[PDB]
Amino acid sequence: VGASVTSSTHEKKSRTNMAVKQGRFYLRHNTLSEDIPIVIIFKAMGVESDQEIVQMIGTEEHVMAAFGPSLEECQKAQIFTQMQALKYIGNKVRRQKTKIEEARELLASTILTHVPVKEFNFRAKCIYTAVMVRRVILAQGDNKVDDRDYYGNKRLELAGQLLSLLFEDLFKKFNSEMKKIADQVIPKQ
Amino acid sequence: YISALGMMTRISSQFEKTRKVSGPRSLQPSQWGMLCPSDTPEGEACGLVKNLALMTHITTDMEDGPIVKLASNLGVEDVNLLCGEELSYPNVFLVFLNGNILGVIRDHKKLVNTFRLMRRAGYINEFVSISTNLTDRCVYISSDGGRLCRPYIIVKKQKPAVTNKHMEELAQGYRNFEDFLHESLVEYLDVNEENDCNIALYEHTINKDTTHLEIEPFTLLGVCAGLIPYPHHNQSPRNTYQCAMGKQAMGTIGYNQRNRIDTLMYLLAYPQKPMVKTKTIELIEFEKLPAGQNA
Amino acid sequence: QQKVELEMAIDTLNPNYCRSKGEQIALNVDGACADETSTYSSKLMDKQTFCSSQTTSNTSRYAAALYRQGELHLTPLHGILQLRPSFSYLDKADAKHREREAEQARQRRVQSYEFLQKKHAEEPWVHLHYYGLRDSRSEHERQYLLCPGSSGVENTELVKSPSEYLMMLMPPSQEEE
Amino acid sequence: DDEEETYRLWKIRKTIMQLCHDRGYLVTQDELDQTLEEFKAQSGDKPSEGRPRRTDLTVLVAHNDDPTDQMFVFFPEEPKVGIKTIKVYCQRMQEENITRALIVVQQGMTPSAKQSLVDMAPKYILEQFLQQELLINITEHELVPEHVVMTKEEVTELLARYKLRENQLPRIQAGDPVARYFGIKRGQVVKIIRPSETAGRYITYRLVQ
Amino acid sequence: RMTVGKLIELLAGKAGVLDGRFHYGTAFGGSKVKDVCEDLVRHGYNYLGK
Amino acid sequence: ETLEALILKELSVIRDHAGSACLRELDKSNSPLTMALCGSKGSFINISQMIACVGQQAISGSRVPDGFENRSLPHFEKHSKLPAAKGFVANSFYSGLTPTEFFFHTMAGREGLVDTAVKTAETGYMQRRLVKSLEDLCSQYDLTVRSST
Amino acid sequence: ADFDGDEMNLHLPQTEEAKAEALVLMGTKANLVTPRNGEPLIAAIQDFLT
Amino acid sequence: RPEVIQSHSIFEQGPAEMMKKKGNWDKTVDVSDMGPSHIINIKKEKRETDEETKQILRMLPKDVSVAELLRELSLTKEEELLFLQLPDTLPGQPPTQDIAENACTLADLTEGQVGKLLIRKSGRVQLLLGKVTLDVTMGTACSFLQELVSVGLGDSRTGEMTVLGHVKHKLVCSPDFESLLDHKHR
Amino acid sequence: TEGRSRDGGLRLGEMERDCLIGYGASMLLLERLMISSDAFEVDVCGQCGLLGYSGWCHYCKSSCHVSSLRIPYACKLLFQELQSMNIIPRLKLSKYN
Amino acid sequence: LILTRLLVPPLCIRPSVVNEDDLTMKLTEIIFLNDVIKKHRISGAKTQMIMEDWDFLQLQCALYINSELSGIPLNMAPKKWTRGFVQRLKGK
Amino acid sequence: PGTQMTLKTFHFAGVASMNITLGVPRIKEIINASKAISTPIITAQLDKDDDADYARLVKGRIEKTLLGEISEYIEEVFLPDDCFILVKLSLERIRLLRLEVNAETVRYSICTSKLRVKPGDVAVHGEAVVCVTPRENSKSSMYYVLQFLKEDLPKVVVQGIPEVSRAVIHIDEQSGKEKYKLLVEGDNLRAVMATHGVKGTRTTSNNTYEVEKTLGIEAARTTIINEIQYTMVNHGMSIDRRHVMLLSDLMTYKGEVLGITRFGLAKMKESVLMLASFEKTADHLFDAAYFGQKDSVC
Amino acid sequence: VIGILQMICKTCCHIMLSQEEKKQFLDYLKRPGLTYLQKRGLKKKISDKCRKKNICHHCGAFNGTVKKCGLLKIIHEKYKTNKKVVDPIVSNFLQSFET
Amino acid sequence: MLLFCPGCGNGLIVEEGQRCHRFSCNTCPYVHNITRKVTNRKYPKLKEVDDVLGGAAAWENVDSTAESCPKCEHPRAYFMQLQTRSADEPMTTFYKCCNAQCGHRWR
Ligand SMILES: [Mg+2]
Ligand SMILES: [Zn+2]
Ligand SMILES: [Zn+2]
Ligand SMILES: [Zn+2]
Repeated sequence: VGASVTSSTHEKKSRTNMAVKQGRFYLRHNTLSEDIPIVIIFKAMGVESDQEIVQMIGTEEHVMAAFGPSLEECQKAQIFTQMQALKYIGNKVRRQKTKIEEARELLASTILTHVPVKEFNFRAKCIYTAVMVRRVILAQGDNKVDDRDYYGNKRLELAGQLLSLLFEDLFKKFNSEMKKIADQVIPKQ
Repeated sequence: YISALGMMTRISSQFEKTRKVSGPRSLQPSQWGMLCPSDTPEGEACGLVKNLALMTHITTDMEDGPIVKLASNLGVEDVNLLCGEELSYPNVFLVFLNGNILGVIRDHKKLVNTFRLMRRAGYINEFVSISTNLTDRCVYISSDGGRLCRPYIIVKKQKPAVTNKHMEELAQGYRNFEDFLHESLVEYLDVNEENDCNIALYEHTINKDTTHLEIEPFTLLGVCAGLIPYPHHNQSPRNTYQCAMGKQAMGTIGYNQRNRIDTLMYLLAYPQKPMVKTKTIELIEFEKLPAGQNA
Repeated sequence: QQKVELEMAIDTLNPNYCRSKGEQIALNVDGACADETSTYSSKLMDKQTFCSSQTTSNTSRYAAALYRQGELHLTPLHGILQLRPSFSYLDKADAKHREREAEQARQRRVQSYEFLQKKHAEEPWVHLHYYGLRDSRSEHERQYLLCPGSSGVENTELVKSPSEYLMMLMPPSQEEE
Repeated sequence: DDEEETYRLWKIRKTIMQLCHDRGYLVTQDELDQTLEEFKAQSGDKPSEGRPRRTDLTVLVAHNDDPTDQMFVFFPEEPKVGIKTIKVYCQRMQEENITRALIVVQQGMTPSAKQSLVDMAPKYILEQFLQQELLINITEHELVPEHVVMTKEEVTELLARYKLRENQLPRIQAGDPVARYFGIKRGQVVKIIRPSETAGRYITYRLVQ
Repeated sequence: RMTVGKLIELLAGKAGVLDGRFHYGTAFGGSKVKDVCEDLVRHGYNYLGK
Repeated sequence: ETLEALILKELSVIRDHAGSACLRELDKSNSPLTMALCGSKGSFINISQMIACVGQQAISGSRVPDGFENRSLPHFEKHSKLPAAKGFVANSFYSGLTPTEFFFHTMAGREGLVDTAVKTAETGYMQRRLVKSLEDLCSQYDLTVRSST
Repeated sequence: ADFDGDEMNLHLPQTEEAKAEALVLMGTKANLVTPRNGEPLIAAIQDFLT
Repeated sequence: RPEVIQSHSIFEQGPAEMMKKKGNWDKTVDVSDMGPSHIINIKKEKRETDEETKQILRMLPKDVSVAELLRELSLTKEEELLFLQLPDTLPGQPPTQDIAENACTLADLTEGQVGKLLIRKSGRVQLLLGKVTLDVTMGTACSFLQELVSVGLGDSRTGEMTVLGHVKHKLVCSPDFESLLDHKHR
Repeated sequence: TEGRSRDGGLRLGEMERDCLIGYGASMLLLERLMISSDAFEVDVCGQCGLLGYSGWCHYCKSSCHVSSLRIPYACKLLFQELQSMNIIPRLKLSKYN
Repeated sequence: LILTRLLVPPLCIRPSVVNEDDLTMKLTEIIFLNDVIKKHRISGAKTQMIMEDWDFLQLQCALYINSELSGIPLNMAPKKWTRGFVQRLKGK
Repeated sequence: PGTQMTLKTFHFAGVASMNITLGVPRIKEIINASKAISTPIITAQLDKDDDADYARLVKGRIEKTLLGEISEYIEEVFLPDDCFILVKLSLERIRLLRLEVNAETVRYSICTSKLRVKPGDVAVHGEAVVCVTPRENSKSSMYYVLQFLKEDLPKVVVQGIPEVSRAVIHIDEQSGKEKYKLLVEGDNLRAVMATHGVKGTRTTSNNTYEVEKTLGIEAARTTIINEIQYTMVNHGMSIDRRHVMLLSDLMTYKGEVLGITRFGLAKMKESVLMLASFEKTADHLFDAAYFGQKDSVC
Repeated sequence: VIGILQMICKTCCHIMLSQEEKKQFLDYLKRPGLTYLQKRGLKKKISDKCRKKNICHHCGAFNGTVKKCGLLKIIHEKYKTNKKVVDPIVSNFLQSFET
Repeated sequence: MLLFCPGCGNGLIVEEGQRCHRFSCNTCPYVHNITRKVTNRKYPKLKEVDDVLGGAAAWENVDSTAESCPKCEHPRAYFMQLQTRSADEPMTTFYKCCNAQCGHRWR
């Protein structure tokens, strides 16, 4: 089983994914070198105590028993503080203060983009990720796997919808070409 | 005429014939009332090209302000104030808005009913939908556009809201359809919202729990499928074959057909109108431009 | 930008305090013999710290209510804060270990974190005295919740009829067409 | 317990000796209908039976053509046979001056000895099996037809009849379980008699490769 | 193929032509065969079109 | 599944008995009956469906699965197992279907169209591979069959 | 084939050898039984059975 | 590693299991209460479920506003603190604040009596407030520690801080929308 | 050519080939697939094993070791392409007996 | 087995208008790159870009046979599909 | 006929169970001769069928069981000096279940790939209770490695031979003689046939590859013919036996079961041009050039 | 290319084999009716039986492993350090980078 | 089942460094030496034991009573039951008959 959301807005279309490959939960994203244990992400997010993380996930015996093995690997590593996890993420970044601030801005403005954060208060993203984790873990109890065909999840485009993007693209390119010409002419010619 | 008209109501698909999965080709119950069960192409494209029903609407983006303004008053608690433990209780429901978390609420029934009543009165736009999911204890509110709708007649305590006096008034011209909308006599329903309703089909099937009623069941079938007489007496594939072959019958194209110069055009000398006709034939004025003859 | 830093004493004589572990931690975090500016006075940790996080910018709609027999006394809140224990001493230990080991473009500094850190650092610190709940000072201060006055008074405000209230809390969608 | 181990011992003795008889070596008929109670009579109970010796047999010889040719059957006890053990059997073998031998392992035998079991000597060859396989004689199985190995004269007459070169015949893998059962080597042809659904019969031949 | 709808169409059209009526074959509705039989029989034809 | 099996057995019994009762009254010189008896077109199942009662509409060898949450359409109560709420059709093609029966019937029917559309690939590819593999074998004058070599 | 608008191709061999092979091996009269199991395929059809 | 084992399936004794397990776990050494081995029973570890912080011992229930206040006044009559939430704007208007239609909030109201709280038959509650009524309902249950504190900035250099008490419950006030619609038809 | 806008010509698909194999008619499919599609005549040098032109092999400059052959054009095109990719299909050929 | 010359296919297997066939385009770009590297090495410029030109010729000659190769780095990855020899031998 | 295939329903032996692959996918599975197939089936006979003796305990001994419900409860036994793991067993429930498990047999079962725990670490305190002593491993392990050693009740790795699950009804109608059978959903013919108390000489598997590997090539071809005929007659269609005989003989005349795929046809054949004419063209031609192979035209 | 490059010695340029193995393989190639599938099989066999030797018996010069290092780029591991005693051949190569 | 340190809120571990074992944190010096019992576990996991007794294993389990078939009733199938998954879930039973050429086996 796994979970994913295609967070897309007016600015860009992106995606994320979660895996349960071995028994512990990992977060996967194409921009990062490889997947990371979710507890590292939680500690990087701004919550430290393991009690609070388990509280966010749940308190029922089976849900926590299954979430159990997702934190001993974090315990094995020396990640107990926020900047430890930030350092670890900055170590695991891929490119097409880098060690800390780059990781912070990446995690703030690219992970689950549709969830807003303005003053670096990360509680909302914490809650959203926690509920997603609970969703995926409880999905194993009963095989009611979501069916993509259900017509509540379909949306229809139209002529005036499509044409708007095309006009926006053309207008932006027009302005850019004019900008280039204006820059080229005045200082030299 | 039908070949031209039916194209304006055709839906494509983004799967674009990539491979076989035995998935989105099949007919689902979720298409009730929105897409034509019969008018689908025969052959390799079967199921992947679809046509709209007769009584259907598409929504568009909304204000998004008053919804949150009202939600903050119905008693939804901010998520930042409380810790994550509360989500595990069996009596608290998440509230979303276009998938974005908005708060947590106790006793969701009051919230849902008040929201629906407020929308009916006229303080929330008629295309905003609110629905409940008991399995996950969530409440979804959607306001973006692109999702289908259908109007239904509201039912309360086993009597339809509309009455013969309203129909007499409409016939005389005292009122119009939007008057029915404003007086809380009919309302639109989305696919997600009608998951929570009990849509009585005919008046004589109304019972304690029914909450809406069908204006006209014959509008399930689309434009091209409304030419068949007695579609419900035929085995199903024959209706699809007729839907496919009605777009090719020779006939008349329009009154200006004698002035067009087009690559290829077929006409019939002495067309005749049908002797047994549907009501969709009268809606689209097919009898003025017939294609065929009585034998 | 209301925030607090609260310092909490920790018992050391009690057996559940692992003295060896505490000495190791103090050595890892504090100078071996410097002691001029030390997080702890002794060779073991004597205190632990808490930090606050603000919850919501606007708190006008929240109020603190004091119950009493036959009457309720309300008071607006000046803020709400969330307190957690702080693990910064591990960071301090790591920093000590590391120090033992060894025509400008358009501005975008507004969105940077260290900008906000600097802006917060602009504000000078304030130190507070403390009194516990056991102190009678608490009961003395408790008197201020009970506002005096006649039990039965017709308030001058609250003249709006329900129609006006509904208009007020549901403003028209469009101010002008 | 202490009967099921002896039950397995009795069954594998029956099957191995059926194999010996089919190969043509010397065997006595009275021993063929040996009963399980007869096995208990000739050998004690499990606590009184020592696996590595209590089933050893070498009396069988190729009496059909050369009574002087004798065969060895050995029964290791350890789950995986080691190099030192096979060395012990090989040195006892050299003491007795025979050419070929047979081994039955309980579970397996080590990769080093796996490699060693193919290059001990051109003059010597050793046969390896597992208890699980020998627990039933496949030649009695329903699906398996009758295989018959045939002499050089018969194969010469065969490929003189149909006018073949010997390498055009259909092939049977050298590692096939039935090939192992009959122990035939490369270059031999086996007649097969496939039973028709009717009283008739079909005859085909396969070449070992 | 079981297209009984064609049989009903033929009968209804025969009934309608003889007295100027246009009949309806609307989905889940339309003219019923029971009345069409009497429409046929009033004009001197067999009540089932044979 | 015990309940499902019992329901299916009883619905099949209903359709079979209705068909038999229909055929017993049917007179000779009946055209469907003549066509069915000589086998030139049709069969008794089509006759019984046209006259007496169409059957349980089954999808993939089972009753119609729910498309909404715990029900098939909003016109039926939640957690209903009644015969009609899972595709059973009590109406023959003579008397006509109701809207829900019409929808379930079309839902069951489209499966055949999709299956026929899909079938064009697998069997053709399998026959391609098989005929490529088996092409060379021939019967010789020795009564043998030999490969190309 | 079913005469619902179907189409069929036709070839004319251009040799005596091809003619003879087609006539003797592909003749319709020589192919009255299918080779899968030896059952007839060319026999009467609907409306010749009635 | 043994291979020949005689299986057993005849019935055995239960109390035999109990006695053997007793012998394997009832030889307690709890008397080892040395100075370094002492524990404060208050300082025990905690269950994650704050309501069930009873993992090792020494050897929330459904509620409604009317019943909660009834308990608060009949069984006990000591002072208590409550944390309640109010609608965005109160039914009043600014007290000559010179005015946009700025929201009327408790922070901008004068002291004195402001309204009445009503309990009616069948157990539902309203806050009669001027000419309107606000329904009252229970909020989400609370289990973590909350403390009510008053921060006195006595001087620009320093002040003082005194604890008042701990909160236990929440209340939510919401306008009665359908009542407003019924009064003022639309 | 392929269409009906241009004058056409129907196709002997990959399945009609197998049908004709099944009948066992060996000259008929030869006539269908070579004689009346692209029967082309080339000349091949047996000394070097690859084809020349006009009875002269430029690879050897000898006209005394060249013979004519009848071959479908598509096969000749295949040989040209293959030799272009540095896959050389050298030929051996003998008398027709 | 390592190539230093290429046979240019005859005209007849690449008609006048594909104007001209894409194999002709590939051949012309190869010879253009050859002339570039020759004259530039004779000029006596920097080594690394010489080796870069050699790599670019490597890649183009490789593409001339197969137009499907995928490991191409982004900054010179082809923008439009083209037919090599195998693309016109292989496939339906 | 494969194109004539209609994929009819109610092929589940008349009981709507054992959803074994049937139809064109079944023919594909048989023809490709893939080493691993879906829903393998094995059958066996014992001596007799119905009521009193010797039959169904064989099913009990062979088919699926976990460590599972034999323990009515599992709970900690911590104590000051040290801690260790306890296993309770329900021997009366086992008696009704009548499997030969006992404290000693399960004690033997432990230490099989269970991190080299010594027999001293695991002890039989009573005939119904068994206990295990945890130990530090030092490979990123500590005394609290208890969380890791929680590897006993439903799923890590187990005693016995895995891969034999279960089977359910498939009834008959002929009462002239009375005849029943055993169905095994597993992938091990050798173990099932070699085991005691079952008539080994009449155990057949529908996995052709397993049969070939265990009983030889002749049984393999016989099973291929039988499976083809079974599927063909089950769907309700006819084909002469000689065709399937020829197909099975072609598949198994090289000494191994060579499926009809690109690999199998490559192994069966040698002509370069034909191979390039079917599949994998460019690689075939380049390799042929590399070897300098000369090809005839036959 | 990389295949045949994985067999040749980079100093003497011959094959890595022993004389009797050469004799055995030549006799293996000698048998009549050599088949194409036999050729592929013995290709794999020769690859396996030749890749093992780190030195060949005519010169004894050590040759390392040949591995693809990039897209149409092939590298050899002769001058490669090892966890064991430092190879004499690579020691001089390492020392030669002073300038 | 899990515990958290009240001092700092983290998962604790068990270790021995003195005369008695103790429940200890690792970021704060909190120690709680254990001296009594606890009576709950994580429900461990070991896989499906199917063929450990396959065929006719130790005959000590010979039993007398058995059921009978509703159709045929020859003398050979004594009874059996087994278990489904784990500690606290039900135990299934199947009744199976076998002579040859069928597929009978009931649940
Ligand atoms: Mg047709
Ligand atoms: Zn030449
Ligand atoms: Zn050398
Ligand atoms: Zn801690």
